[PDB]
Amino acid sequence: LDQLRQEAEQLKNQIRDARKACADATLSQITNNIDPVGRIQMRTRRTLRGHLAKIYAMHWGTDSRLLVSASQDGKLIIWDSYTTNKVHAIPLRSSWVMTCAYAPSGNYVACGGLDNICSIYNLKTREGNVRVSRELAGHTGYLSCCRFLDDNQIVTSSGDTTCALWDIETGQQTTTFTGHTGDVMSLSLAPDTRLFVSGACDASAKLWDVREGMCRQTFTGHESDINAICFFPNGNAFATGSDDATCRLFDLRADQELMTYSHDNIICGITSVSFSKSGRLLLAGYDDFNCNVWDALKADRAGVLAGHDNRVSCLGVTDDGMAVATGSWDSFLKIWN
Amino acid sequence: LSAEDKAAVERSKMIDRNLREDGEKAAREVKLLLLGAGESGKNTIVKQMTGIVETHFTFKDLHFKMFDVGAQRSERKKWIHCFEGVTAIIFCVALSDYDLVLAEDEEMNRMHASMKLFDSICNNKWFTDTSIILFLNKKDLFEEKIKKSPLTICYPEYAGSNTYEEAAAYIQCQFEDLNKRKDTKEIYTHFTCSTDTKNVQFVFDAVTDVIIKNNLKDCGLF
Amino acid sequence: TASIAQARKLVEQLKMEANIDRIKVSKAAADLMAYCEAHAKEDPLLTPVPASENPFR
Amino acid sequence: TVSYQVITSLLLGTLIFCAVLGNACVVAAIALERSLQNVANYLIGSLAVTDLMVSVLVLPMAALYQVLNKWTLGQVTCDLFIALDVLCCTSSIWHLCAIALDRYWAITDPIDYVNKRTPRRAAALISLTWLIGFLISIPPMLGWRSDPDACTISKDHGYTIYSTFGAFYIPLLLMLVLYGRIFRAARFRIRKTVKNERNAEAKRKMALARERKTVKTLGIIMGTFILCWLPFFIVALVLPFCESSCHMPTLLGAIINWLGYSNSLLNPVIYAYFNKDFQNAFKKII
Ligand SMILES: CC(C)CCC[C@@H](C)[C@H]1CC[C@H]2[C@@H]3CC=C4C[C@@H](O)CC[C@]4(C)[C@H]3CC[C@]12C
Ligand SMILES: CC(C)CCC[C@@H](C)[C@H]1CC[C@H]2[C@@H]3CC=C4C[C@@H](O)CC[C@]4(C)[C@H]3CC[C@]12C
Ligand SMILES: COc1ccccc1OCCNCCCOc1ccc2c(c1)NC(=O)CO2
Repeated sequence: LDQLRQEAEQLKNQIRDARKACADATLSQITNNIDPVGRIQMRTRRTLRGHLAKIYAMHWGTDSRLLVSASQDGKLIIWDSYTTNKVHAIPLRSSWVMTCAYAPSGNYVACGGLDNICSIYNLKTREGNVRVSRELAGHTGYLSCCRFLDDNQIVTSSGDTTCALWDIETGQQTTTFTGHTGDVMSLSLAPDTRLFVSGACDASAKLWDVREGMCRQTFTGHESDINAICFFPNGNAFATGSDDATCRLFDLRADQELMTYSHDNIICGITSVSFSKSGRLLLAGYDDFNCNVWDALKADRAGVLAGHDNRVSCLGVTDDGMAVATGSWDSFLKIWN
Repeated sequence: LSAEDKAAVERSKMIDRNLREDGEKAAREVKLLLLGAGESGKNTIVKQMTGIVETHFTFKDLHFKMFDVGAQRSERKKWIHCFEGVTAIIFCVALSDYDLVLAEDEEMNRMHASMKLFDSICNNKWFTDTSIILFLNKKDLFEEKIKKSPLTICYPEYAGSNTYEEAAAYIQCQFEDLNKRKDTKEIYTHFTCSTDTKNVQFVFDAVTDVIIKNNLKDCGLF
Repeated sequence: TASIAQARKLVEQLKMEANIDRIKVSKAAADLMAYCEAHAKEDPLLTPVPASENPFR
Repeated sequence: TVSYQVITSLLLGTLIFCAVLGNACVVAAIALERSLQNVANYLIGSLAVTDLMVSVLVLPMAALYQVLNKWTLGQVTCDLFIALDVLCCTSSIWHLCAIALDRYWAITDPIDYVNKRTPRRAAALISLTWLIGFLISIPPMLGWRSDPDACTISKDHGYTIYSTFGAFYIPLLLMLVLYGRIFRAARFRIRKTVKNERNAEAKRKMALARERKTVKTLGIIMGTFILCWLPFFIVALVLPFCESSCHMPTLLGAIINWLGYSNSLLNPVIYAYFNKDFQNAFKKII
């Protein structure tokens, strides 16, 4: 007991020393001699209307024009961003949704929330309607995020401090990921879908191996709940957004934090983060109704997207990098270039 | 323009009209948030009327949807804002818990845990102007327990005699003194038991009073 | 027996996290800069594109 | 002329510009901000539209008449001006009545408010208001079966009674009844609420504050309408019957006419500038 606690303390000190040994130069010092991005100014190219309550989640399809949005009016709406047309409107059995996912093949969507269920809907039927294809029920807390690996595997994070890899066909948990002490709020798959990171309310981020179900690394530099997490397009770094009014960047191989994105006049929490196509820009949504575009190498506010009258709940960059979608509690979606 | 584009536009228009019809249907619903520390009679209240339980019932042509989130044992502040905009919060407290310690002792009273939960929900930033219907359940069992054992176990600074009427009045005073938004919200307190059949009437009266007072505030008369 | 088991699990997890090889922060920062420089041209949000090539006008 | 027409024109133009600006700002705020889009604000914005129509069509010709002390626009323009004046003023007063009736239903019937209250109700109320305006304005055009330098409404006794009672007196009675019932309901709801003694005293102080607030609100609402339109309709009712017995001074008549016309300027302040939602919408848009 006490001896085990002392040994754990010594292991923590050893890990801290090994990480401090690798800290030879700062990312700011390395990038101090590059051209600043400049002033990034985007305009609302599209406005999507049709949700009657707060929007909690959106996710781009892989074709970069179809997106899915989830709202507490019990509605899962699929939008054609080019024409602003609505392709599908899925009536949810439970209206308390907090996350939605688009399958990479575009044949399925998923959602979940306070019902603790991850529901998978099939978009490609014989008669062209959408019916519930599967319901995943093993979680004992609210579903905060979910991401498809393929048409038959999906990873979910839950408020029960647990993540889970589900086989859709059988409906069982293929794998369970444990080790967080707080509610897991966000989830981000690596581009190769071999690893994934998760942020939780314990002010900690964890890297998990999908095949072996083990926590490879733990990153702790935030002082409050981590609300959002995103993978750098390299797959060797990730960004976390917390409600300590700070975004942070962590490197897998360096196994520590590189950059802290914060400003004196920014005190609200971060709800969502995403990277631009090249990873040079880091877009973050905030409680104060605005989105901020940071230079991911110099940690400077490149731009501001201010077009929402309520909290920016979600955001997402297209796969081709051409557009960014923001979804807010004011029930509107906006597409910016 | 193109045939496919026209078909897409017509599909979108049909979806829009279905969405507005669903919104019109759902707007004619009174949303209630049901809370309480542990099992203090929620199930009894629901009978009288996954992770979240929805109970729909129509009383005097007025439709109510009540959402119970008791089984959601997680960080409440991560989802409590999801219920911003409900007409009222129904908070259930067991009067008999003034002597019971807890599920695990932890030297903390069940009544004190209920008071802390009530304080947090009542003074929550998301419910500054949301009214609370405070149900005080198990009044018969409380009367027996106060006949047998004193209330001083829960409230050491108690001076009244050990009788149900003033014991219950003191408990209600303690619960209602936790409201800091006395000029923005009201607490409708009702003592209930298992055999009571007027709880739905009490909820209906409190909800109609809330609606009328909101309309008065809008007209500048409240 | 639950507390000692949880302590042992935390100890073995800490060992698994500790017995890993780390690269220099300068090397990691250089790799990030190299990626951003190698993909800087095909980043429409970073590099605004003419409207004729813009699907959202 | 040199020292009177200039100041008269300045004052009248300032009043017309302020009225147009206020009503246009109210309409713009309702059409822009989504937080101001409900049945009550639709009725208020329809009242603002009616007052804007007043200030745009009737008020300029009336101001020209006042400054020149003479009607110079011809007989056809005089008839059109009389018809527009009657229609717009009747519509404004019955818009006040429709607002009062909607508030009465919302305060006394929460079940109807939740279940059967839709913007279709506001549309029906506005349509009925304009229909009453047309009914009051048409008899002069149909004939109800002179002086070229003045434009004066018909002095027939039957039409005088008809217009005055269908435009001001019946609406005034309805407003008094509806707001009396509303006052009774508000007083009941306020008084139903009423250390332990400190809490009781605080509740009593809050109840007194609410009573004073509702008294002030209804006083403003009824007093603006009365002090604006009552002298005008008193004169328009009693003057046609005593043709020779009583004469009306020109200065007092002009003061009375423009006091009546100032209601279209004061209605925006009463209904969409004292309102918290409108104030917040203005702050956000500015
Ligand atoms: C032509 C327009 C501007 C006239 C407006 C008149 C207004 C300002 C007057 C008319 C009647 C007045 C009210 C009469 C009586 C009382 C009760 C007293 O305890 C507080 C003041 C209060 C509530 C007055 C407030 C001001 C009031 C509402
Ligand atoms: C909020 C304010 C502007 C509304 C009320 C304004 C009042 C005071 C104004 C509006 C129009 C004005 C009238 C316009 C023209 C004349 C004719 C002149 O020979 C004597 C003054 C007289 C009769 C004015 C008296 C004051 C008057 C009635
Ligand atoms: C009798 O009423 C109405 C009857 C029915 C509905 C509404 C009514 O209400 C009309 C309100 N508007 C009346 C005045 C318009 O007529 C004048 C305006 C200005 C003037 C003069 C007349 N005459 C002058 O000497 C110089 O200024």
